[PDB]
Amino acid sequence: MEQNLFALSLDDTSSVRGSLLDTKFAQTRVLLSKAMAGGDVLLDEYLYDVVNGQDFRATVAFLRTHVITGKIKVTATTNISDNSGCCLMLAINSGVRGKYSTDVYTICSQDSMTWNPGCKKNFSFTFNPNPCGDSWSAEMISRSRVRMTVICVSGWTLSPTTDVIAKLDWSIVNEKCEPTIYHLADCQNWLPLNRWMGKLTFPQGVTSEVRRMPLSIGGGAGATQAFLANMPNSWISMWRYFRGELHFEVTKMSSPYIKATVTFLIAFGNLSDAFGFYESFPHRIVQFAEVEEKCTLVFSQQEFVTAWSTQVNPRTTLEADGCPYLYAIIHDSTTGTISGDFNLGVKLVGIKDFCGIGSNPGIDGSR
Amino acid sequence: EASDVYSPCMIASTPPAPFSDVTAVTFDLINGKITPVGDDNWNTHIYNPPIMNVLRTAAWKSGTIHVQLNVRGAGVKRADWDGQVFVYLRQSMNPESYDARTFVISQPGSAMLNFSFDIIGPNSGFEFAESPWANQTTWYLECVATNPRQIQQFEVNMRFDPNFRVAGNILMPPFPLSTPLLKFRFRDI
Repeated sequence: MEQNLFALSLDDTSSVRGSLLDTKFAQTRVLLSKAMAGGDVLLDEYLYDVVNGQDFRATVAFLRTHVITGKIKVTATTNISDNSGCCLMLAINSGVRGKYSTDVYTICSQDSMTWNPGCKKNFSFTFNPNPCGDSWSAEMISRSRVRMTVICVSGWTLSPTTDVIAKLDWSIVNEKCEPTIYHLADCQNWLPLNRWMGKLTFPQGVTSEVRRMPLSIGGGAGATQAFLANMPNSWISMWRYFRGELHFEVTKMSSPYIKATVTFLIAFGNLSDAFGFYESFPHRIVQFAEVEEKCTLVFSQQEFVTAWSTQVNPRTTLEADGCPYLYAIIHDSTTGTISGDFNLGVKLVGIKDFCGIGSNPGIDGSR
Repeated sequence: EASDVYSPCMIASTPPAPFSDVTAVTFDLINGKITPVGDDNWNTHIYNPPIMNVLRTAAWKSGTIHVQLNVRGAGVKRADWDGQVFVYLRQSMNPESYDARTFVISQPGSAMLNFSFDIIGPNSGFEFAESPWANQTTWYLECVATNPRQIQQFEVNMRFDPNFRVAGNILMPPFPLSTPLLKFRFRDI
């Protein structure tokens, strides 16, 4: 039958919606070899390309809707017996340049999640592929070349019998896409950094293992005759000195079977090794339950007398560095029933009550 | 009267003697690239101050950038000086695109040029240089030297205006460390 065709509701420009099933649009697979190492890239493609060959309820909705205000949710599903574990990271980056680094230091930066399959049955997060707006489209992420990387941060504590596969479930959710924008105000309530402070390795034994991580986070990460850098980190290096409350995310990257009690404290490079009075400093005792894999550390304003430098000259020694360090110390002893080292991921989530001082002319190297 | 600190980032030396033909070099003000015209043997370097570390990693940008262009600088009798510097701001390297700004410098010995430009794009004011999306492009600073035997080098210094904002991360390759030739620093001497 004929009718007023122009009055038909064929202009439904609204977003993807319905049940969670209705909002699914793509699925991907990550092969987790039973013999992989740290820094071993598992998946590396374009976010857009996820939809190729997909046949889900919102696949065509996703690929035709011109504007989406909801976020992209991704769920990882996978597991392994409690007698093992590893550390996987999923991250979204805005783009790349030729021969880009695949080191976690730069990958994590923008947006990511980290989990250990030996404790979590699944893990998920939501994100805004348009970091400076509240809307996006499939066409936009296609031409802006949004990238996605899955990387093995830490290898298996105990190798699984066969290779296993992690599966990612891609869907759209009604969470509003708020932007994440960095700016130059000297005072900021919340400055997210997602800085990979480092990968700590504590081998099994009865020795007194001490690890030092500098809080002079500017300058990027060291390498050969080069360094790695990401936007969040370089942004904070714009200031000469800074202070605030530090929020760290600590991740157990080894199996539940590998256990150790770790002390966290703020001190200086003047503090030597084999000094059995570390607990005289104000500190936190972190123990990990078998289920537990993540711990938040908070270092309030009271932990610092003054602000400190964003950078130091690379030639500076510990005995001539008044900038504070985050110490990670084996309070008791690293052990387990199986072989394997205790890996502990440390990431600076961000700074609360960020106060930046002056302007940094810059130092070419880091540490 | 300068106040806030500018940071050096791109330098480029004109070709060595006996090269005397008119030449030029293009500076990518956002990606930190130095591309000499043709096959002229220019000696180029890029430094790594916070500003460059930001420009080369920030996917989306918005705001005002202040630029200082310094021109060196050679033992040349003032009376015999005839070097001229022509610079252009461009939104592309295509012949079809027109210059966004032109400056002409003809000072003997050395020269200083202060100017500024805005980065602004379609994404709520943010721009993603050279992205296929919306045909966004970077900014180029084209420098022409009429006498490369009198003009030794160009120096680009940059500063972020307080209204400068960034978002998103680009996965860059490792950045090589800096590390002379012409005695323009005590260290070089």
